[PDB]
Amino acid sequence: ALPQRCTFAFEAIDPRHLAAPKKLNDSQRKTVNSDDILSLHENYPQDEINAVFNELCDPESRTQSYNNQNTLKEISARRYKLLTATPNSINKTTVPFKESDDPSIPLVI
Amino acid sequence: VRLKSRYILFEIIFPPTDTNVEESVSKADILLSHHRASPADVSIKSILQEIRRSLSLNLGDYGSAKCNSLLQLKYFSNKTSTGIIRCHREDCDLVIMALMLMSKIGDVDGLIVNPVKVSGTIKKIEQFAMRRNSKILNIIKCSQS
Amino acid sequence: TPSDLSESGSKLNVDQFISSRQFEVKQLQLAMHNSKAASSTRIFQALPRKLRRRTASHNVRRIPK
Amino acid sequence: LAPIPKGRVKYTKRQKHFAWLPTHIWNAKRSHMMKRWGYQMVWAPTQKCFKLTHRLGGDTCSSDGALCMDSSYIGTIIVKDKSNDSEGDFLKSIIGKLTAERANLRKYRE
Amino acid sequence: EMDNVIRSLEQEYRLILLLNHRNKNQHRAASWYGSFNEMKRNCGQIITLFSSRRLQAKRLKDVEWVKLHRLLQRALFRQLKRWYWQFNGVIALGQFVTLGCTLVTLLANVRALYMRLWEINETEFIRCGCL
Amino acid sequence: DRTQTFIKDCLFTKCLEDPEKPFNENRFQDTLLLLPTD
Amino acid sequence: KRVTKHPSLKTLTHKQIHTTIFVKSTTPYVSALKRINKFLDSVHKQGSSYVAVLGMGKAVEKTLALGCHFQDQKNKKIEVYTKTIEVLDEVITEGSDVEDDDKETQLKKRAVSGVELRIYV
RNA sequence: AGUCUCCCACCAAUUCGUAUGCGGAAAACGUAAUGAGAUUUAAAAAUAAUUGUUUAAAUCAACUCAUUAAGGAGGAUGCCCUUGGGUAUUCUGCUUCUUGACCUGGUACCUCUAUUGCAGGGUACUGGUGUUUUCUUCGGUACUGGAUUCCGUUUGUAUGGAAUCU
Repeated sequence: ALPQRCTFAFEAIDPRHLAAPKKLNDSQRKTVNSDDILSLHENYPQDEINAVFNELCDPESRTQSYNNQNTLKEISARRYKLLTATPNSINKTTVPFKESDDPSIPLVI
Repeated sequence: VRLKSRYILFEIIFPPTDTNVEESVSKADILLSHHRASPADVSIKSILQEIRRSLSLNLGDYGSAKCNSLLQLKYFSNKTSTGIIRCHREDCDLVIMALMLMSKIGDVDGLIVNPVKVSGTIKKIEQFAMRRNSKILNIIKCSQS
Repeated sequence: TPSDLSESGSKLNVDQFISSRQFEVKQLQLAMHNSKAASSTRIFQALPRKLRRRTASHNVRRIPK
Repeated sequence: LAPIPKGRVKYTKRQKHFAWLPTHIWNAKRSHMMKRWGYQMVWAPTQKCFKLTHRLGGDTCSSDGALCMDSSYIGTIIVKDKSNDSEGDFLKSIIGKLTAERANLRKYRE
Repeated sequence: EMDNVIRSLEQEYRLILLLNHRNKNQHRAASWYGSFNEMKRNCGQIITLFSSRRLQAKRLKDVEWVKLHRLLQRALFRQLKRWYWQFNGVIALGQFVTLGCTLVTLLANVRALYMRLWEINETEFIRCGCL
Repeated sequence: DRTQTFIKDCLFTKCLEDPEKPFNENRFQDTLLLLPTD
Repeated sequence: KRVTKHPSLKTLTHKQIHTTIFVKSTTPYVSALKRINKFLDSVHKQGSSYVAVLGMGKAVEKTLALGCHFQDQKNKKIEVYTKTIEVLDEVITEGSDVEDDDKETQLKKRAVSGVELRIYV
């Protein structure tokens, strides 16, 4: 049903960052008509996708992606220290993202 | 190397042998007049003895000895007149011919033995029996209108 | 205690293990199933052959020569 | 030509002819292996999936699942023009020579 | 009050560790074994939490309540049902039933002490800073 | 030892389809050893 | 003018697809009967109530035929609903010997009438 | 077919971090060059699996065990060939580099328990067999079936929290 032109590229988080494969929000499933697919051919963020492509092509950013590749023990320690957070009302099994001590990974689809 | 068994499904059908009474011509009417009921004097050892007598009378001595080694009636109830007899795969045709050559019961006369399904497993036999019982209800529901 | 000592090791007895803990099992079964606890049919399904695995040995391993 | 990477000396010493995918051990423990063209790819998983791939990945509608293929063996070249700060008039002719002018069109460019 | 529940829980943790050490090599590749390992790790975490509470010579810690309530909502509500379903499926299979029944009984008994301490210290939970 | 046997029979009638088989084919071990194999 | 037609958007969650037969224009009659019987038997173990039978365009006639077959043959309640289906068509707009497949594309919506046919047990 | 073995979740590492003749993810797995051996032996018999006979014991053939780490360069010998080049064997010798058996004590620095001596953890260094006689599993993380509903959001995170039934 989708058209030929469909390429979605962005910077994703580490796959080991997630604990369980949680599904995305599924509440607008019924209200999916042809207008959205018609607008998909118009609305397209060329700039960010091109930036991700240039980051993947350039060998300097591709190496910087390996800046701080945390180990399974470090991820387990982060999951264990998040057991005691400041909001003492909700259980979080995942781990938050950091703008300094975390590697940005570029994907292409 | 492996004992191959084969079960035979047979049914007792009573034809409406009455020339003084006119009959209705349709599907479910003749299905009901042919599947009326089995008489009270009906059992497993009474049908096995009758079929053994018939087999010994039609085939002979060795013809009955070769088939009577694994000739047993596994499941049969007189409410619907459907029975499952176990036999070998070598003498299955002989058992079918004996069922065909069944003349009458010692006390009950005028009946036909019809072999419907034959296979080497009881699960498929039960499945086919359930399918036939479900199919029977359709014409009944249609004719009750 | 449901377990016992021996000259060889420490062994576990299933009989007292489940006989002492019966009301807990009843409470668990009523907490899992509420309407089918009074019924008696087959609830749990057989394991798919895709998920079925095989059993290994009880030894550690064998080193190469 | 870029050479083999530096993983584990033990496993790196094994191949010596055919490179290894980053999921070699996993697939080798799941699927069968073979070496045809300077590389080691998978042939087929242990469990038979003739009718499974048909109902899952095929053009059928009853597809409740997904199939993942390790396509790391497909080699790629990234080509860029450094001769000028402008459009790829050189890559235009390069692609028109390599492939048919089907590739060198307005659609695949814009 | 806490002493009896903690003694019973760690005593059954002994049997958990023993049966795991026994049946490791036989069923390293299994789903019921993985559920058993996860349950053993959670039980060890809770038991070492309560031991840290105990040897401190007096029952007061603030992070203890928080992480105990974190693990309590994980062990009781979510992980329990899949554990029970797998433990009953592996015994419905018919390959290994004599230890599957013991596994089911062990889960049934470790759930009761968990909910017991839950209903005992719910008052402490609503007392300190939440609920 | 009647009652716990009846209870585990009611336990097998939920998982298994014929509950009286493991006792006849001797599939319910009364004892299970816990010792490193020597 | 060259114009191609893609299928219509199908958003099925997990089970609406299972108990639903999409009748094509080339789908045989007996195969449809067989798959409908399989769906009817498997519904209450899937956990649904009815079996959806969806067809649009040329297959509407034989879809209604399948419906009225099981209506009186097996004496099962049927429900017919008339719906609209929007389909996207990719057309070439005019604006070098180039293949017609690789050309500029424009999307256009087209509405068609269709029949949904639910069968009870 | 067979009471044989192993894979069918990961783990810059208490997780066989095993560059060890070759191939191989593993295998109580295949094969290659040399030497030796027969209850007088490393071990088979006349005081884990399998097979009716169940290796050998003039020579051959078959079984078991004991050695040979990957790639590049120089010299010598043998063959086609006699500018030269190719193959096989043998000696010198370099390149192939993740600050890791485990564990105890002392010293030096930093953080929490909301001043300190002291109590616990991490890292850098030195010294030692130190009762590591449980010579067979004992480390960490992971809700993997389906349906629906409630709530917060440009003040912060662009998505998160929890609930009912099978």
